[PDB]
Amino acid sequence: ALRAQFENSNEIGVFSNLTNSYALVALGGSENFYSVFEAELGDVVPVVHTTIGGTRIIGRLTCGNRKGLLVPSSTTDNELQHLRNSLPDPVKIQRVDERLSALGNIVACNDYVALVHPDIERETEEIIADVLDVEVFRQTVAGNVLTGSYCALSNQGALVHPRTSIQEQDELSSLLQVPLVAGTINRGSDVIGAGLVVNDWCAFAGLDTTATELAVCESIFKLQD
Amino acid sequence: PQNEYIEESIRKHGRRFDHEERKRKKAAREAHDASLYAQKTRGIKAKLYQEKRRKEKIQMKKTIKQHEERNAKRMITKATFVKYERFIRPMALRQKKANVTHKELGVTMQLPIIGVKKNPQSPTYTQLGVLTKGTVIEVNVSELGKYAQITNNPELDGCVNALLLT
Amino acid sequence: RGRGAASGTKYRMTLGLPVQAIMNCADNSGAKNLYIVSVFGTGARLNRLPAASCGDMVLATVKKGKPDLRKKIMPAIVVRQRKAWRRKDGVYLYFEDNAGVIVNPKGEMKGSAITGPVAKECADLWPRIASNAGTVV
Amino acid sequence: HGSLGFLPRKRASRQRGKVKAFPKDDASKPVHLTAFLGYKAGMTHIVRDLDRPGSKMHKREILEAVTVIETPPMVVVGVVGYVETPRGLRSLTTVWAEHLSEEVKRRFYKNWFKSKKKAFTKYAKKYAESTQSINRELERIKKYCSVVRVLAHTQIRKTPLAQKKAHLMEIQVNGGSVADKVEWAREHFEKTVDIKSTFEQNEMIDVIGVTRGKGNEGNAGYMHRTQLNSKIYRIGAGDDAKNASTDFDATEKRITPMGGFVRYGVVENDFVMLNGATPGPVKRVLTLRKSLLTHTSRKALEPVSLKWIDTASKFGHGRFQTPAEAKQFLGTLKK
Amino acid sequence: TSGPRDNNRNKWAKKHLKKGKRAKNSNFSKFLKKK
Amino acid sequence: AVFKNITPIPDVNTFLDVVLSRTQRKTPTVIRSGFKISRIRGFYGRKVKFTQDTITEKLDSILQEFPKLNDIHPFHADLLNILYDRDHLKIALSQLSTAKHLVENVARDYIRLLKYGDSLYRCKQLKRAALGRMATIIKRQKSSLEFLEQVRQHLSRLPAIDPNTRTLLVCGYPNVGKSSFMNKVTRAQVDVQPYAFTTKSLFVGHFDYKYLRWQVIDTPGINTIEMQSITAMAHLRSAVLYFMDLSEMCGYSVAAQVKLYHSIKPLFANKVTILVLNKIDAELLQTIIDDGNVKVVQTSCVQDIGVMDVRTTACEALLAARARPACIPDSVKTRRAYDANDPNRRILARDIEAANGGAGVYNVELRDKYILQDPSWKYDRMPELLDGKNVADFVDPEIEAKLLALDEEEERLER
Amino acid sequence: SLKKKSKRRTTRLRSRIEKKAAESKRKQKR
Amino acid sequence: HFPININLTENGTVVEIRNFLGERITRVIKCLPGVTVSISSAVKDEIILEGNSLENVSQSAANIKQICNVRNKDIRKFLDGIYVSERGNIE
RNA sequence: AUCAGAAGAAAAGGUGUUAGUUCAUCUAGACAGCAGGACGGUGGCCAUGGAAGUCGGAAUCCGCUAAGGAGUGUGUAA
RNA sequence: GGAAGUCGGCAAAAUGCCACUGUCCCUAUCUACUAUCUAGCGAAACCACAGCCUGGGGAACGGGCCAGGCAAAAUCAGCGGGGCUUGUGGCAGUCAAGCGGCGACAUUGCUUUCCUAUCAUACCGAAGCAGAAUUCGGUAAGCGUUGGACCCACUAAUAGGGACUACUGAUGAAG
RNA sequence: AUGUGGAACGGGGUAUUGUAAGCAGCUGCUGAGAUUAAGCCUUUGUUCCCAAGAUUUG
Repeated sequence: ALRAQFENSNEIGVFSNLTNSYALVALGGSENFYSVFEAELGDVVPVVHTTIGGTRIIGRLTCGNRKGLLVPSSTTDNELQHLRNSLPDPVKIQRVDERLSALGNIVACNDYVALVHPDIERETEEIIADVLDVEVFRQTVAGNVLTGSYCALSNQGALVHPRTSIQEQDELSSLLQVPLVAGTINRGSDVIGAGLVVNDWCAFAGLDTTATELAVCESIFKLQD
Repeated sequence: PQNEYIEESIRKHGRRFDHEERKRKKAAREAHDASLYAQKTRGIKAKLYQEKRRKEKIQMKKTIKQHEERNAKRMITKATFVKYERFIRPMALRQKKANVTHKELGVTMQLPIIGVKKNPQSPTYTQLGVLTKGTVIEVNVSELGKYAQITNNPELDGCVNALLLT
Repeated sequence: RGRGAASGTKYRMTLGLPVQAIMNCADNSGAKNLYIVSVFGTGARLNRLPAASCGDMVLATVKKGKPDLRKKIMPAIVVRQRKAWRRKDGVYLYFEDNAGVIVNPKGEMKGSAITGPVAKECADLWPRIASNAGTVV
Repeated sequence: HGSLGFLPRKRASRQRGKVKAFPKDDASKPVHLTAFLGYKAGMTHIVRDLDRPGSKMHKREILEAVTVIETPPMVVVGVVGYVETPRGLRSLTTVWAEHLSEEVKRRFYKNWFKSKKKAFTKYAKKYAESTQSINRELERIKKYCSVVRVLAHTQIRKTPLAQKKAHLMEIQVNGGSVADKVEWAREHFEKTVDIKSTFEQNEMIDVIGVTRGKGNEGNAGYMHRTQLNSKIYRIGAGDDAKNASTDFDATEKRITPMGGFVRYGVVENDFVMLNGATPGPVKRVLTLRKSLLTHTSRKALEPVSLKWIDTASKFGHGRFQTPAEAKQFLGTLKK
Repeated sequence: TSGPRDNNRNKWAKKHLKKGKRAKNSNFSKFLKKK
Repeated sequence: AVFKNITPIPDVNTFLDVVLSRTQRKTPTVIRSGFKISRIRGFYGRKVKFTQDTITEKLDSILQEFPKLNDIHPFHADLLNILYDRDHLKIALSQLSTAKHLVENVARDYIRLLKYGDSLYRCKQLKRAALGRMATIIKRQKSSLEFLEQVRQHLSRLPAIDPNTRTLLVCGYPNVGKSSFMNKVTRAQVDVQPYAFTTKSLFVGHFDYKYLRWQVIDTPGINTIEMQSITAMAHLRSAVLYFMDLSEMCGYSVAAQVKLYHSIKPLFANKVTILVLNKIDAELLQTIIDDGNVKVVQTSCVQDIGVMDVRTTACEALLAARARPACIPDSVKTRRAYDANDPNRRILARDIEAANGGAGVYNVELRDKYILQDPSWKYDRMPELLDGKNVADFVDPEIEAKLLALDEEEERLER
Repeated sequence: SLKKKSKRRTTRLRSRIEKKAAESKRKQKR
Repeated sequence: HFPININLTENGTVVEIRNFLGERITRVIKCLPGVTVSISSAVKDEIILEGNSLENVSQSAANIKQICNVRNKDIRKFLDGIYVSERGNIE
């Protein structure tokens, strides 16, 4: 795992997005943030220096996996054209004309399973299955609808609220077919999606995350090999 | 950092490179700096330096003198103590204790004012207990009933400084 | 506590909510109303009532709410605005109702899910609100 | 309150903004002009990509209000030399051309119609028959004079106005030596100097004008002012049907909005697109000069790439840029 | 706040005027000057 | 308990000069005889009131910033009695408070009398009589202010010992290898010299082990230094790590060290003792080992071995007392981690920055990384608009064939 | 002037300087 | 901690100072006329100022020293800078 | 005199200047400037983690003398 | 936005704690009339003589005096302007520079514009000032010193004080 | 003081409003109709006017 911060903010889940096929980072601000992502994934996956809707919070405004990427209807044609030019062919890009524009705060997805804010429209569910090629479950985490921000999820693990009950963790893990952990981040910051960005081989966390959590993410996401 | 950390730093890394030169030159030029300070400054800061230089001059004269010796409205407008009370006697002007200094003993003793003997200003002041200069007052001297004379002005000083008549 | 942990910097925009104004509670923290008592970062402009805007922090009192959140004046982030404000893009925006969220001075909001649209400005500045936002336009 | 640097608040004793300061002359630089003279046609707004690093909208689209002023190429019609003296600059001599057009001759009379049109007859006559006097005077300028300022007059005929008296002013000539300035001045008699050869679409100029007269509120308005740091966005040519077409727009169009500029007319000459406001109302002559000083603030150095320029109808609420597009959208009218 | 009347603001302003920052103004006028 | 936040004390003369200078500068100065008596009274009362506020404001700052010995953790409380004689400190702190009321009473008195001032002079002398008294009141605490400044000066030097966190207190005879262990464990640099009593006072140092932070507080050997060590061991949740000079290279008899450890055993009660055999590479030991709490860990002080093992043993004792196929790319399995030294690390955008002008100047070429058939067009501008219509809506890789499949059709309509 | 005050003593000062000098001399005589 | 980087131009009449105390301000000085600045190899990281006029050499030595003064720190601990070591002659 | 000049603060201060008054050494070399010595009982005695003249309390003595003060300061844990 | 203005629901608005309101933030626009100009008609109060400013003239210092600053016709419309004093108390004894018994310090006894005397911003010197934060002091009045009932927040800070002619615009004869 | 002269209308463009009467079976003629410079742009459109009077000027 890595400790990195955007500007002087620990919430690097907001300011960037990362999947098994690409990496999206904010623009015009700290290119040191681009350097951090490039230092670990520069020669493996493309690192796109992009923006969504003229904002630096692209991480919470998009949702994607190794196969497809989604953007809200608020994104410009120019920014969408930029993303498709930079991104390679095997990754599909789509505009999701959907109820709650912030896709990152409502949808957390991997290559095989996605968790969505129940309050999404049926056509959105259909296109997510069509694009992401994952099974869609309209469930909730810790009683909170914002699955994407409170459930940092990857191919080899997942993290949720420490508050959620043990039976709830077991239900989510069994329905996700992946080990799950109820942990914390950034010294009591319960927005796990907004603090931790994870792929199947690397993970980044805020600078304010202590060593105890970093060991926990290392164990659950098994980056040691 | 722990305890005398700068002392440790001085020990393990040394002081500034030119530190001795700077302090020696500062120790060299204050004689010129003092005269420049004495001739150019004006006002209170000047006056304070004026009196403090006399302090050091007199001191240095004495320590050197010791050296060859070694080598060799109807109201009361004054302080009061407690019809006849026609005027108003404020509780503010009321006085109860006095600083009476014995003549032979030479110690200023805090003694309560038993009463006022006689006011040289006028009999009305003595009747009203108006404390003034030269007025005789009797106080208890059990811890030392004796008379005394006021050596101060309670109206201005605000403290009843008196000398025992003994 | 003003301008604190707000990531970058905020472009100038029209002032919508002066002192002693009522806004809806936007999150599900349990509050209904907020009352502006003071505005952070106001200079010595004579006879100028401090005013709030999207992405701004104001000392707020929960006028209507459960008594535990009441009786303690604390900062709040104005998340929406009714007065028309122009983006640097040029388009002019305005919402139906003045809304605000309940936030600690550090920047972490006290709610769990905010209701309705979110100003794109405040989502840019405040990553914590962007962490807990539903839809931003 | 009110600034004390702008009093006595009284009506400007001039209509064309006086350039009270010219850039410092440096002989290391060779010769160029230092000012120009245009007419405020009006303003529109644009969309631009913003390449300012660290700005919150780096590489993002903004919208900017731009002032369009039409500048038909000025005509140089004389040369003047100022000599340094302990009592200040003093105009030593003046030399003119032969063919001074009727536009500038009108400047010398309050009644051009009733006059006998007798300006510059003897001078032009002696100019042709004996050029030794002109040579002697230019010899004097290159021998004594230290500041060389050329008379240039604007071709108000091309402007869509009703005025006919051309405007006349003194552009200083910075660069080279005094001999180089006089040679440059003599080689441009009776010729025209175009704004494309004076400003280059990206520099940061200072705009001088007289404010719009608001009336009596003491006197308010109609004051001489000097905007500094006004940045050129686009120097367009009046001959091209692409002067309002960007690289992101195509759409063959002209800078003049739908229906002509309000209270000005149709701009069919070389024009300048400055940013933001400029002093004075429309159809008032503005003066443009190079900045007196070098300031390389990042705003003064960064390049500009206009994405789209607006030619809607400023006379109301326009919603169609070009008449072709209006016909395509609107159904075929009964006409 | 350091005021624009500061001699050190003016001093560093000078050194900016002696980089390529002003070079893009020296030959920048040479553009028109060959026309 | 960070004692560094205490403002520095003036030395009386400065205290009066600062107070008197403030009164002259912040309050009015000019008055004439012809002014109304109310204005004359109001003027001088303002100075008398103002100086009292200045004196009290300074005095309260001392009284609040200093730590209240009763309300603090008895570790630091017991540390301060040995260093600062709590009675002397309490007497000093109390005297300033008695001073604080005394200035208030004199100020109230002379303001009260001044209401009856009849001429400019009589108010002038009460003001002088005032300013003299609060000046003379303060001058009597010369010893108290000097004592507090010395106490302040040494308080700011003390290390903020951590009582809540897990700790490993180290104690023993002087020069018994404790300094070497502290240097090897804690990043702090404590001077180690053959001179005895080098550890003048407690030295605190934080260490990280088992994903947790432990505070090692070295104590002076064994008296004021011995009393500090005893008090530190008295109230501190920590494991005893006494180091015994087995080789007797420390200059003290092994029996003497055993006797000292037995004497300190009363303080070491209810703690995880450690029987460190210092200078192992370089009788009563069986009696000490019979206790069982102390763990016999050999420590090669001369050979500089076993320090890490001792720390690991101590930490362990303290802890006891308290389908989803992740297709990682093949390049990831052989990726060289970016470390700046080696040139191997591919350049980064951070490095392209510093060569090209730094932050705020370098314009990142956003178009510089499009996967595209050509890197020349890599800066081209794509049309966005034309004739009321967006270019974007028409971009189709096969659109040319839709245009030809057309050409037949219009040719049909014209015919 | 060039000073912080006026060197020309106004006739009040020319008036009362001499008499207060006279009172000073009388004080020494007493 | 931070090495002081020195660059010599115009046969050593202008000195460029970099990385002083981690600062990225380029402390540049022009030596007074008749003063030449060189970097000696026999002793590491020390400078030799040669000239004919003592006033100009000494003032140039003073100018360099006052350019690199520590600021807002302690003379007690941050005792970093350039100091004049020896004051002699060519032969 | 970086704001000189053409009885009230007033008494005091000034490495400003010029004259005097009263004392001092001086080609047995004056003052300063330099080279060198500036000692040995003794780290005298209580005092202490460590105090050696210089954290601290009384003397504070003696051999050589042309001179070395149980010490004038800096300083060292010493 | 809806009492933050104001001692305040003064006056409108809402109808014939909630709610409304330009009282305020912060004013903007629109209409009529007065207003200005033109043709006509056409007063009175008041009037020693007059009308630039700084300082001084014993007072009362002034519009005349003195010393200066200065000073170019005729007008039009607004605005009404007209050697004090400070930062350091009182009693008693002890010295003792010295003078002629006092005796100096010290010691012991008890109880709009302006000013800088700068709150903030600029710089500076000192402090056990590691960093940060801060304290004291110096130069410094260029520039700011807020919004609500001693308070309670904001803020970099919410420092202490003095007090006919002119003014503002508009024409204008003339070397 | 006779010309890419000036004016009065008119046409076109741009605009504001929101589809005029009447006819025919709410619908269609009807983005119609009206207003458009009074501080909008333009005019080969039609007509007229001007190649003057007074005063002051070395």
